[PDB]
Amino acid sequence: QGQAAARAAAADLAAGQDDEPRILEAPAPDARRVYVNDPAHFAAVTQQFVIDGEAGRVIGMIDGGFLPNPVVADDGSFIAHASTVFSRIARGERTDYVEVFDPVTLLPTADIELPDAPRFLVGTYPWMTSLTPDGKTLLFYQFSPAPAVGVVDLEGKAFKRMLDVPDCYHIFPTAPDTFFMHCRDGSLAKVAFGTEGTPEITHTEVFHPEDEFLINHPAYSQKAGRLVWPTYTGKIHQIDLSSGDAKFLPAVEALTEAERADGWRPGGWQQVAYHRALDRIYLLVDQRDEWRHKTASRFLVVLDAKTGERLAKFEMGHEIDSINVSQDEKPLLYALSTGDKTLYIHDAESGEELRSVNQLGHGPQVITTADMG
Amino acid sequence: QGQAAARAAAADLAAGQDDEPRILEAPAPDARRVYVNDPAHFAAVTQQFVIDGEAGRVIGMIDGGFLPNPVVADDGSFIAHASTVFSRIARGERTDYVEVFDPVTLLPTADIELPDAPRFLVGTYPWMTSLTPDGKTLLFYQFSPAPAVGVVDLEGKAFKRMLDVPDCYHIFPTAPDTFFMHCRDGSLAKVAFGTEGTPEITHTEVFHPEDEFLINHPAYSQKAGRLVWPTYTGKIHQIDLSSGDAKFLPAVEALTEAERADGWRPGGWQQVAYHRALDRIYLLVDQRDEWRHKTASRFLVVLDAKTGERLAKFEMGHEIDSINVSQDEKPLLYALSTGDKTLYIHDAESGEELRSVNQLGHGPQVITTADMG
Amino acid sequence: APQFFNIIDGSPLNFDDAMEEGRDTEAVKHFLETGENVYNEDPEILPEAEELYAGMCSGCHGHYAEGKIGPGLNDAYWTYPGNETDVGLFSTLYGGATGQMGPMWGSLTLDEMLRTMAWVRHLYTGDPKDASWLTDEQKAGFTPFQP
Amino acid sequence: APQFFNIIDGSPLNFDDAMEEGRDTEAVKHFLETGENVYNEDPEILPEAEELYAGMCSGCHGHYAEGKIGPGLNDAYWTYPGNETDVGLFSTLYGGATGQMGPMWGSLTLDEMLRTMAWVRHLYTGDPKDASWLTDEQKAGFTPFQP
Amino acid sequence: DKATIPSESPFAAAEVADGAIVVDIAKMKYETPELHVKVGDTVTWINREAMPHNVHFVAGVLGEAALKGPMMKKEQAYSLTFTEAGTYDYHCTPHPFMRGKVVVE
Amino acid sequence: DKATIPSESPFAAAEVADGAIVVDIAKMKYETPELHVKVGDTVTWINREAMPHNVHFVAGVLGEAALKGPMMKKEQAYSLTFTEAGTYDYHCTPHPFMRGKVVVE
Amino acid sequence: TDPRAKWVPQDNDIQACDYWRHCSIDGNICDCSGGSLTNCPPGTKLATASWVASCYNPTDGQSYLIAYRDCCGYNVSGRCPCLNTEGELPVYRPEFANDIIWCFGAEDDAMTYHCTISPIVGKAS
Amino acid sequence: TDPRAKWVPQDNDIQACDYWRHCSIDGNICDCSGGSLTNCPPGTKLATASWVASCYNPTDGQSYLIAYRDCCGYNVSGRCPCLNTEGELPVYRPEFANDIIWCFGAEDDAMTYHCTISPIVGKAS
Ligand code: HEC
Ligand code: HEC
Ligand SMILES: [Cu+2]
Ligand SMILES: [Cu+2]
Repeated sequence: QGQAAARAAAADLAAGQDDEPRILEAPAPDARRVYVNDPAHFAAVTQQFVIDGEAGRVIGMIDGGFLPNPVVADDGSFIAHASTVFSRIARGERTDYVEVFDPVTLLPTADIELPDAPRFLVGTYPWMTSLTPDGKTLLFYQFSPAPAVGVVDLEGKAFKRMLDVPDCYHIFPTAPDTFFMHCRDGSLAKVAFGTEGTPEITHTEVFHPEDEFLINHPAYSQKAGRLVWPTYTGKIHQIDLSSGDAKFLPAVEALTEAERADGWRPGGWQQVAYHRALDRIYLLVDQRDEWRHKTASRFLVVLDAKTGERLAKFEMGHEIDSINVSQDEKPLLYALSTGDKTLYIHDAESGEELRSVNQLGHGPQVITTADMG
Repeated sequence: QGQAAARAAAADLAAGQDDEPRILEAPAPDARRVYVNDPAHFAAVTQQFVIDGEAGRVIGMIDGGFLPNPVVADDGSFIAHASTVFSRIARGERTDYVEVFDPVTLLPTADIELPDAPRFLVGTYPWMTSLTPDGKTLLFYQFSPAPAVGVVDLEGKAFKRMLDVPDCYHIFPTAPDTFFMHCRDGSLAKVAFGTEGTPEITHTEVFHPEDEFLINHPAYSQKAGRLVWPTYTGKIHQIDLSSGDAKFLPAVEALTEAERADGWRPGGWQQVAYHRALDRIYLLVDQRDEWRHKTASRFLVVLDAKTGERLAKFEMGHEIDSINVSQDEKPLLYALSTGDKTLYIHDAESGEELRSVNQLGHGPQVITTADMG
Repeated sequence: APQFFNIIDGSPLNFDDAMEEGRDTEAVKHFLETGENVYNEDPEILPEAEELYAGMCSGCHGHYAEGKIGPGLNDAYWTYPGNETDVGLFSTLYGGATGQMGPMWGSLTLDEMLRTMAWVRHLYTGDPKDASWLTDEQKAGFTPFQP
Repeated sequence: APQFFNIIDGSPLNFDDAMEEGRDTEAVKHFLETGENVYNEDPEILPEAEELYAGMCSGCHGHYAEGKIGPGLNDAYWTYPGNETDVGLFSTLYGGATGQMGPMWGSLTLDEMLRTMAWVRHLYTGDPKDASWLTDEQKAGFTPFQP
Repeated sequence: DKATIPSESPFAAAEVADGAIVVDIAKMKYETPELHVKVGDTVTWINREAMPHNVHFVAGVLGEAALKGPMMKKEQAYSLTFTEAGTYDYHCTPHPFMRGKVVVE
Repeated sequence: DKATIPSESPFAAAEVADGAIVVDIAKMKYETPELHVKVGDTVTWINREAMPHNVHFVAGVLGEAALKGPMMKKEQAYSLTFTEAGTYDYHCTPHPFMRGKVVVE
Repeated sequence: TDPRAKWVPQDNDIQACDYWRHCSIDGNICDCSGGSLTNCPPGTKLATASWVASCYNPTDGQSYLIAYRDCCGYNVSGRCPCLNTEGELPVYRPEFANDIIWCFGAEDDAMTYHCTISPIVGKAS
Repeated sequence: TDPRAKWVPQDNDIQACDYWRHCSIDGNICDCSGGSLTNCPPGTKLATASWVASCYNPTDGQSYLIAYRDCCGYNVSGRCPCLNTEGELPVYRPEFANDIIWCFGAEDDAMTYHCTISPIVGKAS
C-alpha cells in the first residue's frame, strides 16, 4: 500500500532506479476477487471497482452507462455487462449493448448492440441478466412492452432473439437452454428454448401466498442448483433446480421468535448470501418497522441451510446494505455500506472486520464474486 | 420553498384541487440569475445549475460532457457551451460540439459539431471560450497541435474556421472581428479576422516581467472594455480595451503592506470579480504560503478600481474558492465553496451572508452572471 | 327497492313468462320471498350448476367467468351495481341486459337460474368481505376460486 | 589547459596565418596573454561589432544569433563546451568548427574577431550568472538582449 | 392508420354516450378482454378504479407508430374508432400483465 | 511515407554516430531551427536538458499519420531519415511554442 | 432521524423526505431542481407511467393515492434524495414497486431519471 | 492539515497527498485504483506528454524532476484526490501548469482523465 510502496519507492531511488512507465495487468482471477458496482444513484454513467478482497486493494476498474447489469463468469474467463449510453449524455439516441472484457487486461473483447433498446432500467438486480452455465449465452430481461428475455450469443458475438415469456421476472439458468423465472401468480416458470419457434414453458405450483413478499435480491448458487429466496419477514424459501426441476425444500425461519417478537426483520439491498461448500445462509437484519425494508442493517445472521440452525449472529458495527461471500474454504463476508461507499471485509467464521476499501464511487450497492473452478 | 409550498400544497387539497402535471418554464432571465458549473473533478459528464440568486432557488439545470466551457449572452437571449462526449462514456469516438439553449425552456436550439475534436481540455477557465459582443460568434481556444482559435457562427449555426494565432492564451473579444490574447512573452496580441486569409495580429508591449505570474482567472467586463488581471501577490494589472487598443492603466496593490508582511496572498479558483457600474474589484484572499495559490480562502477584499482605495474586507466564514457578482445597482457577492458544494450569496456592500444553495454537484467551481441590458 | 325490475328497462320482471316446470322448489320459494339464494355454496347443487354454466354461459363469459366476448363475472366490479346481490343477479338473467345477453326465462326454469347463479358466485376470486351474498358460515368456508 | 587549440581538431591554432593588419592592439595583446576580451560590453566597440556580425554571421545564425541554418549562439548551451569562455569562442572562430562553419582568419583581423565576439556576447538572453565571460561590473550593467 | 383518436385527452365517465361500446377497467384488468365490434365502431375504455391505467397498442398495430394512450384516472374515459377490420392487441403501459384485444370484423 | 523511423525508442546520447547531423534541444528550444539536409540523411535530435521533450510532425507531413516521437529525457536521442525532399515542420507535443523545420533538398 | 424507525409524515415542508406525499418515493424531489410538487423542471420530459403509493395525510387524516411519475431525459439532479418504501412491493408486483425507472411514455423516448414528482391521483383510505 | 500552510513532504506513504513525489499533482493518485507509483491501471492509456515539477525528497535531501503523466481513457477514479501546486505556473507557461489534461500521445487518442502517475525523469536541485 503506501508505506510499503514508499519504503520500496524511496529505496529504489537510493539504489539508483529510474522509472519506465507502463500500463499494468491485473493479477489472474482468483476466489478472493470481489466486484463492487456503483449505480451512483441513477446517474447516467457508473463505475465497477475490481478489488482483491484478500489484500483489500482496488486492482482495476470498468466504466459503464446508465444502470448496467454486471455479470462475472464463475470460472474467471471474462466479465461482462449489459449497458445503456446516449449520444448527448442523458438524452439523444439510445444504444443498449453488451460488452465483454478480458479479466487480466480489462480491455473490451466484444461490444454487441442490442436492437431497439430493450434493456430494463431498474435499480440493479443481479439476477435480471444472467449467464447460462457453459458461459456462451447471456440472457436479459425486458419488461415493456411485454415480458421477454433476450438471448445474446457471447461466442459468435451477436444478439440472437427475444423470447416471449409470461408475466414472470428474474432469470435463473440451469442449463444451456433452460432457465426459471418467478411469476406474478406465485409460481416459477421453466423456459426451455432452442425450441426455435417459441420456447417450451412449464409452471411449477404456487409456492408462497399472495401476501408473502419475496425479495428482489434472491441469492442463486448456479453450481449447486440452489435458490435461497427470503421474504420481508426473514422466512427463507429454498428451491433446488439441480435435477432440472424445481423441488421445494422446507422453509426455514431466519429470525428467532424472540427477535420477531422484538421487531427484527431483514433490510437492505443484497440482503442474503449463500456459501455453497459450507452450505450456509447469511442474512442482513436489524430492528425496523415493517415498511423500512430497503434500509441498511447492522447485524448478520448465519444459519445452517439444511436445518435452519442459527450458527452465529455478527455485530457488524457499520450500516451495511449488501452482503456476499467468497466461495472458497475459508471465506470472507463482504459487507458494503452504500452510505460509507466502503467495503468492509469480515471473517465469515467469526464476523471480525479484517480490512475496508473506502471511496467506492458515489452510491455502491452490488457485490459479485465468482464461484471458482 | 418547502413550508411555503406545503401550506400551499396542503390547502390546495383542503380547497379540493387535483394536480395536472406539466413541464415548467424558467422565469425570464434577470440580473439575479446566477449559473454554477460543476466540472465534478474531471468526471466525464458534468452539470450546470441555473439559480435565482435572489430567492436562492435552483430554477433549472443543463447537462454537459467532459470539461465544458459555459458561455452566457449578456443580454439573456441564450446560454451555450462547447462540450465533449464519447461513444462509450469515456473512450470511443470523440465528438466536440457547441450547443445553444433557450433560457426560459432550457431546450437545445442548435447543436454544432466542431470537426476533428479541437477543444482544449483544461480545468475550466471562463475566458477560453468567448462570445463576440453582438452574440453571433463563439470563439474557442485550441492548444495542440498549435495555438488556434476556432470561430463558430452561432447565427447560421456552423463552424467556420480555425485561426492560426501565436503562442498566446485566453480570448477577450472587443468587437465582432477582433479579440485579444495574453502571450507567453508578456504582451497582449490583438487579432482582427474577417481578414479572410490570415487574421491581422498586433502586439502590445510587454506589460509584466517574466517572474510576475498572472492568474488563469482574470475578470473581463466586456461592456466596459476592462480587464482586471491579478498576480500571485494580489498586484492588480488593469487593461482598458474600450478604444480598440490596449491602454495599460496603473497597477494597484490589493493587499496592504501589513497584510503582505503578515503573509496574505490571493488564493482560489475564480479569485477576482469586477462590478462595472460601481467600478469595483473584489479579491479572494487569506494567509498562505507562497505556493498554495489554488486553495480556498476565507476573506474578501473590496477596493476602488480607479484609486486602489480599500473599501472593505469581508469575513466570509466559509472556505470560498470562487467569487463573482451580479451587475446591477445593489449587487450580491456570490461565494462558491467547492468543498461545501454550496453557493453562499452575500450582500456585496456589507458582506453579510443572506442565503445559501447547497448540493451543487460534486465539485462546483465556476459562477457566471450576465451583465444585463 | 321492491324486488324485481328489468335492469336496463321495462321495469317489473314478468313472472308469467317463466316455465312452470321448475318454479315449485323451496329454493325458488325462499328466494322469491326473501331474495336469498340457498344454493350458494351448496355442495349438493354445485355439480349441476357448473354444467348449467358451461352449456349456457362460458361461450361469451369464458370457462371461469373471467371474460371473453362478454365481461368477467368473477370479481367485485359489476357493470350493473345490483349484481352484488342475488336479486340483481337474478334480474340480469331473467330480464336480460343489452345485446346478445338477452332474457333467459325461455331456456331455464327459475330453479335452474338460481343453480347457475350459485356457480357464478362460486367462481368469485375476490375475498369474503365483498361476498355480501354469502352468510357468515358460507363466508367462513369460502375459498377464492382457483383454476 | 594551455590556451589555444582547434576545437574539433588539428590542435594548436596557428597564429602565423592571421592578418598582421590588426594583431597589434591592446585588446588582442591583453586577450592573448590573459584570455580576457576587453571589448565585452564596450559601448565604444559595439556599433562596429554589430556590423561585423551582420556581414558575416547572421546568414547562418540569424539576426540576433537565435539560430537559422546553423545553431543559436544566444543562451547558455554551447555544442562545444569551451565556448562558455572567450578563449573557446575565439578558438571556434579562428580555427573553425565543421561544415560550412570554417576558419575565419582569412577574412577577419584578430581584433575584428574579438569585436564580433563581443556582439555575440551582447546578444545573450540568459541571465548574469552564466555570464562567466563578464566581470562583476560588466554583469552589473548587463541586460538580457531584447529584440 | 386503422384507428382515429377522437379526443386525445381523457374526458369524464359520465359523458360517455348513451349505450356506447364500453370496456371497463377495474381490479387490475380489462373486463371485456376480447371485444368484437364492426368496422366503424368506437370503443371507449373507462377506468373504474383509483389506480391509473391506459391502453397502449404497439407499433405496427394501429399505425406505423405505437399509440400509448393517455393515463386515465378514476372515472375517466378514452375512445378509439376502428376504421380497418382486424385483431388489435393492447396492454397497459405501467402494468403489461393487463391485456385485451379488439376484434373488428 | 517520407521518413523511415530508425529506432523507435530513444537511445542514449553517447551512442550517436561519429559526426552525425544533430539538433540539440536545450533551453526550451530546438537549437538549429531550420536544418537543411539532403535526401537520404538522418537527423538525430538529442535532448540536453532534464525537461522531457519530443519531436512531433502532424498528419500529412511525413505520412498519412502524424508522427508523435517518443519523449526523450536528458541525454537521450531519436533519429529520422528523410527519403523524400521537402520542408517538414515539427513542434514539441507538450510545449507547442517549441518549433523547428527540416529542409530536405 | 433513526432510518429504521417508523415513518412519521409531516405536512409542513415539501423538500423534506418526510413530507407526507413522499411515502414511496425513490430518487429526488423534483422541487429541489426547478420543478414544483407536481411539475417537471425546465427541459425534462414527463412520463405518463408510474408506481403508486397511499399516503396518509396527517393534516386531514385521509390516505391519498400518489402517482410517482418521473421527469426524464436528464442525468440525476443530485439534490433532495429520498427513498421511502411505504407499502412498496417487489418487482413482480410492478404497480407498487419503486426501483423501476418510471419514465415510460415520456416524449422522445426519454429514459434517464432526473427526479420524481408527487401528484395526488385520487383518495384511497 | 491547514490546506494553506506550507507543504511538508513525507517519504513514508504513497497514497497520501503529501507523499513527496506529488508536489504538483492535480487529479488522483494512480496507485489508488490499480496502478503503481509509475504505471497506469489495467485498461487505461499512458500519455507521453506531461507537466513537470521539482520535488524535494526529504529523505536524501535532493530535488527531483517529476513528469506528471496521465493515465487516460477512463472516467476519473474518484479515489486519492490531491492537488498540490509547488512551483506551478499559469497556463501561458504550459510546461509547469497542472490544470491541463496531460493525456496527449496516449494510444487511440484517449483523452479522458483517470489518474496521474509520478515517475522521476531526472534530478533538478
Ligand atoms: C354471449 C352471446 C352471452 C351469453 C350466452 C350470456 N351472456 Fe352474459 N353477457 C353478455 C354480454 C355481451 C354482456 C353485456 C350486456 C350489457 O348490457 O352490458 C353480458 C353481461 C352479463 C351480466 C352483467 C355483467 C355485469 O358486470 O353486471 C351478467 C350477470 C351475465 N351476463 C351473466 C351471464 C350468465 C350467468 C349467463 C349464462 C346463463 C350469460 N351471461 C350468458 C353475453 C352473453
Ligand atoms: C553559415 C554558412 C555560417 C557562417 C557564415 C558562420 N557560421 Fe557559425 N556555424 C555554422 C554551422 C553549420 C555551425 C555548426 C558547426 C559544428 O561543428 O557543429 C556553426 C557553429 C558555430 C559556433 C559553435 C556553436 C556552439 O554551440 O558551440 C559558433 C560559436 C559560431 N558558429 C559562431 C559564428 C560566428 C560568430 C560567425 C560570424 C563570424 C559565424 N558563426 C559564421 C554556420 C555558419
Ligand atoms: Cu394498468
Ligand atoms: Cu518540449
